[PDB]
Amino acid sequence: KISLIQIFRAHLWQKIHESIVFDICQILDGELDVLQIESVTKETVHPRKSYKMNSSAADITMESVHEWEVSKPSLLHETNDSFKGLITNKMWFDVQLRYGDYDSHDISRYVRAKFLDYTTDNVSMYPSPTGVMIGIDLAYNMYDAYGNWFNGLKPLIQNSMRTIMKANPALYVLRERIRKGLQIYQSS
Amino acid sequence: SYNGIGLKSAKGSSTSGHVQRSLASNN
Amino acid sequence: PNLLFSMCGFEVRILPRQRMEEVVSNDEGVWDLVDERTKQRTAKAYLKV
Amino acid sequence: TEPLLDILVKGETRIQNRVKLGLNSKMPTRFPPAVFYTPKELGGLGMI
Amino acid sequence: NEFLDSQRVWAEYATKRQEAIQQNRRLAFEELEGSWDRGIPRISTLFQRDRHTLAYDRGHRIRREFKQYSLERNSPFWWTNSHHDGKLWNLNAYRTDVIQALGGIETILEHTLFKGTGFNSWEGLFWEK
Amino acid sequence: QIYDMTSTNDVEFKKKIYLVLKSSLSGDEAAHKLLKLKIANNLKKSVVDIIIKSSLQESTFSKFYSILSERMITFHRSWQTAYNETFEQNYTQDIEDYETDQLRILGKFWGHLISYEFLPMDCLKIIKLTEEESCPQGRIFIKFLFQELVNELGLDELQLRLNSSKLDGMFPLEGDAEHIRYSINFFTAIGLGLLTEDMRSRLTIIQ
Repeated sequence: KISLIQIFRAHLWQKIHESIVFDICQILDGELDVLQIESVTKETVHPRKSYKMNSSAADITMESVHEWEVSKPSLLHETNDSFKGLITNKMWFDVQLRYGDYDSHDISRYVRAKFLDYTTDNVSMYPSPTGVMIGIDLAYNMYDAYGNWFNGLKPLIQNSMRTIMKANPALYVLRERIRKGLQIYQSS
Repeated sequence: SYNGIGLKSAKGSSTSGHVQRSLASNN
Repeated sequence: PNLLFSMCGFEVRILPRQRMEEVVSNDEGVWDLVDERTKQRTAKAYLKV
Repeated sequence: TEPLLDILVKGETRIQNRVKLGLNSKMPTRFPPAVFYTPKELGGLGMI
Repeated sequence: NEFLDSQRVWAEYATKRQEAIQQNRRLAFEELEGSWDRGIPRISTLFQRDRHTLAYDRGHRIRREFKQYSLERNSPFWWTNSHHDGKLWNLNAYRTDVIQALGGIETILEHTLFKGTGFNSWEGLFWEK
Repeated sequence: QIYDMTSTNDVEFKKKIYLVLKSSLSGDEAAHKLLKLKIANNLKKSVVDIIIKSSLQESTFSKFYSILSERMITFHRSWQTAYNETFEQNYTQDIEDYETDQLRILGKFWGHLISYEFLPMDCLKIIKLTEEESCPQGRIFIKFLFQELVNELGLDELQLRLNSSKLDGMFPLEGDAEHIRYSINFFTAIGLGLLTEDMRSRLTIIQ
């Protein structure tokens, strides 16, 4: 417990959660044409929300030009889906951070379980329940997303996640603080 | 069954006390 | 038929081959003692800590 | 020697308990044998 | 098996020393390489750099025994002088086989916090102290 | 189908037998753990190979691998066939690869099982001592074989078993005196020449 306070010091978990949420919306406004969005919005986030595992809220909200046709919710690396089910105007994004163990470090089973639970929950307030939840294990730097896809997001988001997991300063500050505590260096 | 083989108790043994018959020694 | 002694930390049973009353192979905790002129194993030395 | 084999078991598990006393848990599942017996080059204790 | 292997090796060394006297040549040092770590004395002791000054060490066993009265920390090993006997056990094979028994390196690193470091592969990591 | 140019199913099984082998203390312990596995009959030829190859990594013979193999044979007869198939497979095929430090392990290994009747003397009928059908490393394997036969049984008890063996490979009697001159020359080079008294009577009649 002494070490984990030093690794996560000065609200690092909160700073990490704001950093991915910022990096997602600063990508998605760039490809705004192929999405046919009206606007991208980050919502006002309770500072307790980023480390509240009990329930969750939406982080990034989509408003659409035309009414989007989203697939039934599938994994990040799912091959194909039937789009034709749900005609929706509004999609959300949630960034969930967990710290895995040896027993439970499958992000894929975690994100699917959180997505099916939080949508069926009445307490967790999502606008227009279509949209993907993006889960990141901070213990094993894994990442996954599970939710409705309309078109074009799923190749764009996995290009974005492969960047952000390599490119985020706050994840890199986390990786530094782990390496300082472990005292490991890389030769060659 | 406990046929005179094993431990009086596995408490101070620091083992489980699990006893299995030697399949090697039959004939 | 048993000649028993204790060396530096070893407890040794020396049993000759003909007094064995049957000859069985052993695991390697058993020294096979060889006569020099026959080169034949004629006793078994049994070791314990 | 059967009695020596008992002392080897009771001896080695006291050393593993000394690590399990160092951390404040003597739990078995918290300490898989990967913890004790991994060599020092991989971060384990290197116990033989 | 040490001692039975020791008797034949020093028998093999004595003849190979006897052959080099007949051919009046220095021992080839690679002819003997196959039995480098064989023999109870350990044949490698015949080619030590300090073997001339170690020849005058006498009673090194009996002095090593009675070091229990001189010193607090005797040693774990009081039966062998490594200069007079060489190394009598190799445990380098043990380290590799434990890693196989624990399921390989990638299974062991699942237990650890290696992936949280962000390192792509294990190999470059060396250790800090 | 996808063609299987790799044997990763075998390598994982080959790892498991080796880990069983190195985790045991006594020979009866490893014999228990192998029989606990209930290995299928197609692999029981391959398990014997893993035991023998790992007996060559030891760099010295051990009585572990003998009493390991003795508890295999007395358990079920398909183990006993598996060693009998392996002993032919080692002598006819594998001698060309083995160094002389590995042959003294195997000659002491198979000489232990033959001298305690876990393999019969009839398995020695396969081995034949000619100039053509012998390897120079094959002659080394026979030499380390007979010494373990001499040391365990004695010279007279070995004489009785070789007379009940009625083999022709070590013992040519029907003719071909160049092989009789060969076989007397080879056995006396080992150091055992008391058993060659039959051949010298046969040789001088030919002269």
